[PDB]
Amino acid sequence: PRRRVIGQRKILPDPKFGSELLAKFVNILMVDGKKSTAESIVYSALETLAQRSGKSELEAFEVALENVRPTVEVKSRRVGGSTYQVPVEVRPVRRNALAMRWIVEAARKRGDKSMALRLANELSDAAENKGTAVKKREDVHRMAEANKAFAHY
Amino acid sequence: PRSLKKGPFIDLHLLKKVEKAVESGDKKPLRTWSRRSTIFPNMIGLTIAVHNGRQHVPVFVTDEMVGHKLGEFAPTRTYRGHAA
Amino acid sequence: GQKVHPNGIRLGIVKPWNSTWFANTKEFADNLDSDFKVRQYLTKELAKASVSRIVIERPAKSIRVTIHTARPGIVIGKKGEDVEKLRKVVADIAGVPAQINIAEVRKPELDAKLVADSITSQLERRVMFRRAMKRAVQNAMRLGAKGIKVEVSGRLGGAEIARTEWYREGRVPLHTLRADIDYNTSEAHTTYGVIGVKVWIFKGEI
Amino acid sequence: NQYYGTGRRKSSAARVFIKPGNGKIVINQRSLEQYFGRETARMVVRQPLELVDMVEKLDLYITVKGGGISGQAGAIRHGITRALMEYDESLRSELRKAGFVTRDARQVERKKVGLRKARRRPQFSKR
Amino acid sequence: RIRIRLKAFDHRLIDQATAEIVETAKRTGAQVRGPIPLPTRKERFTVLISPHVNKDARDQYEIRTHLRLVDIVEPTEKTVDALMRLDLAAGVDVQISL
Amino acid sequence: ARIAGINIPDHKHAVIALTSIYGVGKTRSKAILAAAGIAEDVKISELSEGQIDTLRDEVAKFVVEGDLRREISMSIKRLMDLGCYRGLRHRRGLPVRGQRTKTNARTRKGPRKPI
Amino acid sequence: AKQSMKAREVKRVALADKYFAKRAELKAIISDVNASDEDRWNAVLKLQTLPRDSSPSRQRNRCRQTGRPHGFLRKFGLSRIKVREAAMRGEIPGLKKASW
RNA sequence: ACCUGGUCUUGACAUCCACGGAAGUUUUCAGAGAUGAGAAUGUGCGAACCGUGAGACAGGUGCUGCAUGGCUGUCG
RNA sequence: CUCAAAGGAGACUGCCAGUGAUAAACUGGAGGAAGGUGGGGAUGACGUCAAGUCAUCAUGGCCCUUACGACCAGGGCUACACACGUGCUACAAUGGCGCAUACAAAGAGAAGCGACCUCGCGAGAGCAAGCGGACCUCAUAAAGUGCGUCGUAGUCCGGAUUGGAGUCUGCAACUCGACUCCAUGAAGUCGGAAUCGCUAGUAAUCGUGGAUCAGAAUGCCACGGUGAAUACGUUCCCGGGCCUU
Ligand SMILES: [K+]
Ligand SMILES: [K+]
Ligand SMILES: [K+]
Ligand SMILES: [K+]
Ligand SMILES: [K+]
Ligand SMILES: [K+]
Ligand SMILES: [K+]
Ligand SMILES: [K+]
Ligand SMILES: [K+]
Ligand SMILES: [K+]
Ligand SMILES: [Mg+2]
Ligand SMILES: [Mg+2]
Ligand SMILES: [Mg+2]
Ligand SMILES: [Mg+2]
Ligand SMILES: [Mg+2]
Ligand SMILES: [Mg+2]
Ligand SMILES: [Mg+2]
Ligand SMILES: [Mg+2]
Ligand SMILES: [Mg+2]
Ligand SMILES: [Mg+2]
Ligand SMILES: [Mg+2]
Ligand SMILES: [Mg+2]
Ligand SMILES: [Mg+2]
Ligand SMILES: [Mg+2]
Ligand SMILES: [Mg+2]
Ligand SMILES: [Mg+2]
Ligand SMILES: [Mg+2]
Ligand SMILES: [Mg+2]
Ligand SMILES: [Mg+2]
Ligand SMILES: [Mg+2]
Ligand SMILES: [Mg+2]
Ligand SMILES: [Mg+2]
Repeated sequence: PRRRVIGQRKILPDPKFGSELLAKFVNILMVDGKKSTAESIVYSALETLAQRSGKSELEAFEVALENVRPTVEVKSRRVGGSTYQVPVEVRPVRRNALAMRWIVEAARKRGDKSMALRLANELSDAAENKGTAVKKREDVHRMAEANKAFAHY
Repeated sequence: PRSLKKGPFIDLHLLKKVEKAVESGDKKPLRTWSRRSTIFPNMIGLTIAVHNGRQHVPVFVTDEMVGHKLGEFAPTRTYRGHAA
Repeated sequence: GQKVHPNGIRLGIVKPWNSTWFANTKEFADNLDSDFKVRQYLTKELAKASVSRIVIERPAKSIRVTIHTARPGIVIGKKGEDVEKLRKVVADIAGVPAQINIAEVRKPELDAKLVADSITSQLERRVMFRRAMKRAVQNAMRLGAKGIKVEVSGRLGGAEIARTEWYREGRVPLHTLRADIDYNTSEAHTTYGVIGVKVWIFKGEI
Repeated sequence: NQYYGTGRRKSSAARVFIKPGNGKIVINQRSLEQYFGRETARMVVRQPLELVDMVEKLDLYITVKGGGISGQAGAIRHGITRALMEYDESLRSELRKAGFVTRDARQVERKKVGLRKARRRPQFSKR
Repeated sequence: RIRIRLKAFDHRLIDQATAEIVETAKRTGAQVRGPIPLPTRKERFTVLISPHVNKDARDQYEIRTHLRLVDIVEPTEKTVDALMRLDLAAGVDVQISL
Repeated sequence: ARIAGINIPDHKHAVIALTSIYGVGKTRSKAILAAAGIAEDVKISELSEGQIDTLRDEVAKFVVEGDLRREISMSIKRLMDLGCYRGLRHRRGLPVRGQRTKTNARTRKGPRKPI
Repeated sequence: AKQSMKAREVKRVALADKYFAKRAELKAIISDVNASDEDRWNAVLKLQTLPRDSSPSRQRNRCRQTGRPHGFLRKFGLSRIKVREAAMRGEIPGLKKASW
């Protein structure tokens, strides 16, 4: 906004684990305000992921995030003449928001049976730098690489 | 359609017109405006001329017209296609 | 743009209703139609009696009409003769026993309905519209109004192109809800068509 | 003796009765796990107790009306908090630090003329 | 026991009648229960203000009907006849039940 | 897996598989399995020949397939030669149950035909 | 509304009362489950003989002050236009501009 | 409020006057109906309410929102 | 006690600190249900578009008067090569179907709302209480949750169309009603250029009611349930405000 009068909203931690980080991921996955339906999907995928690895539900989730979080992105910048895609540092919070959004978007595009299984296969490949989401993080880093010359606009 | 517990509808002025002509040999066309009248199993034969809004069109009542209303045989709108 | 009706917006705040009975849905519509016919008759019969406001009540199977006026002797007549002539027509119309009360409008120069009717009668007599509005505004300001506004619209002076003109003195704060704002309108039927008059009169915040 | 708290949230209002006990909870003559099947609702109800560490020192008798699952759960959480403060008054500082004392005043915004809902406008077209 | 139900479009007018119904009753022997403020009814109306088109330009009106309940338990004989002759103000609906 | 002259699927529940017959919807398919004494959730693959035949007679109680396809074709035929308004709508491919034709009506008209 | 159109509703209101009881018992026969099959037939034929304007379904609520056949409101017996004019003049008891 | 056909002319809706008649109820035929022709029963309490006859008139959702009032949109 | 509705209390940048021109104010803290216009509504300045409405009504002028007035029946306003606007339902598994099982708010009703009971597969029917209502009726909220099943298919997705058979309102459902049952099972597998709404109890999604009304909502007006994402910033697009040229 013009006036910059936008503070922050508190988010409740998830029931099973008490992680606000995970509770946002349920929110990104939720549609039509059906939160319980999204809570179940996340919990099921998290257990399939917990037994597909040796780590707890959280530590396997963080390892998935660490491979999808972008560090630098490009934003347009119209100045006296034309517009350059300037590479900008992604702030720590937006790193998590982008990582979660790409995971949920990639999993929705798969072709497995349930959404709980699709989310599980994406969270697993994200631990091995495979599949989409991880690739989306690669395409963003490439664009920000080819525009490093414009890192002062 | 009309509830069965009420029986088919017939305009009373038409019911007299078919009575006064089934017993006689009146083959003159019957001119009516009563498109709402159910066709009964008693005037299979003569020609009722039903109104379509601007004239009376003769329909030759046969057997298979029983249960239909008279108006089902007198179309009201004139259509021939666009640019046809 | 368009403004809210100054009377209606204050009806529960500082202004009272002009009809004060109670009814269920079964007779609400029939009470409204009989109040309409009563006021329709009283207004036509008492056209020269400076009738400002006709308040109608309905205590119980009876109607009580209160006629606010500045010429009550004209309303009443000799020894209450005329006021009796209406007490019969009203009962005929309402269909219940009728009772008429005569309230006193003192200072008619401070009543919006009377001021609007004064200007309107002058316009039907081919008085200069400018002179009528100024007189009305000066009178009310002299009698102690905190403000007044008068507006006249139509083919003023028989002009072909209609227009609106208005004067104002003092304060007329239409956005203040607790402001005592007497507002009323009137219509003149000249040889060139209808001319509409609106009058606001401010009497102080409550 | 008995301690009381009135809680409200959305269109819900909860009557809460607190007395020393061992940690049993009744809501409309049902158990907590019977009444609230949603897992979030159960956590919301408990939240004040896990904070002050009086989980199994009390007995909860609770009646609620109106609203829905999340409203009633949140309404109980408010009235519970008001009960504990009638119990001990030194808890207000730590409860208010958790945002439990505040009555959440967010209600459904009314539908308005010309709008499809409270704010959704009909689709616009220049021509 | 007799039931007193009071209707009016104005809650100030309805409190005058109740204040004088529960005053001309405790004097004349019988005792009173109440008055009871029953839930107010709010009837709403929405109309189009323009004589032609402009569908989104509307006025929203409302009539509020206030309700009162008065219980005269153990009515003495001087109490009853002291009720129909009170003659309450206009615009106050009064229903007597036995 | 051969009833009413057609072949019905073998990997589907009996209640779903019977709906492949022209003239048997979900309701009739539910009645037949009830009249034969067979569950609904049983695949017709594991149905003994001693049970398929007990379905064939029940299907014979209903006018299905070609006999129904001829009845429906005859009903329409009767309206079209009659000259009734409904038969004129069948002649001209327009909707018959009084729907709007200024717009829509594309199921009876088909895809759009430019001028 | 036109004067003729207003007079059409006063006629339809009169005829709906003059034949009110005579219409109700005929439909009592027709709706009667255990009547016969020929008096039902006669009652059906007899109902068509009464003038059409005697059925209450032929009436159209009109603004009692203008005759407008649209925008009617039953609680006041007026069109939406006249309801607004009377409401702002304070001529409808208890009616004020609503806001919640 | 439109079309086709069937119908009326102080008139479906007001006022005035003349004359006829309580008003109403109950049925028959012709006609799609409007309506026309009847046929019964009441005649109570001038003035109600009907019919007819005249001419002042009524009637118009006919035109002009670029003659207007009132009301509304709009920039906001 | 929840609640009903009358009367009161409460928020004022009042308090504290810093900042600031010893100002206005701002930034933050305390207390508090609420903090800086608390949230939402009502409220629309002088004027602008000869903007809309002579068909709500009123009205100057003009025009018609055995007709442009009045009465009636039938038809039409529901037409259909086509083009656009606003909506509804979908294309499914965050789903469909079956069974079980929770939790609302707001409102209407006397030529009305109509329980129970019995009959009907059902829409409904017969009988018949109660209610001018915090009492009776409409009237089971649905999404949700538990268990089963379907297993990615134009399908147990979708429900258009059409045949047959009915119900109800009404003098009367042919043109041209709504709803029920059986059968039929269309397009459609996420939509080109382009374009719209929304900053929080909002969007999205889920049901409920009301006005009009004999009957006839996917429209309108209103009510609760669940309940997000994001806002670094003001260069750009659109509209606007102030000073200057
Ligand atoms: K104008
Ligand atoms: K004119
Ligand atoms: K028609
Ligand atoms: K059509
Ligand atoms: K729609
Ligand atoms: K299917
Ligand atoms: K129809
Ligand atoms: K689309
Ligand atoms: K209806
Ligand atoms: K400039
Ligand atoms: Mg909502
Ligand atoms: Mg009520
Ligand atoms: Mg079916
Ligand atoms: Mg239709
Ligand atoms: Mg007129
Ligand atoms: Mg109607
Ligand atoms: Mg003609
Ligand atoms: Mg104009
Ligand atoms: Mg603070
Ligand atoms: Mg406004
Ligand atoms: Mg213009
Ligand atoms: Mg125009
Ligand atoms: Mg016009
Ligand atoms: Mg007609
Ligand atoms: Mg139309
Ligand atoms: Mg299906
Ligand atoms: Mg209703
Ligand atoms: Mg296809
Ligand atoms: Mg598919
Ligand atoms: Mg905003
Ligand atoms: Mg909805
Ligand atoms: Mg400024």
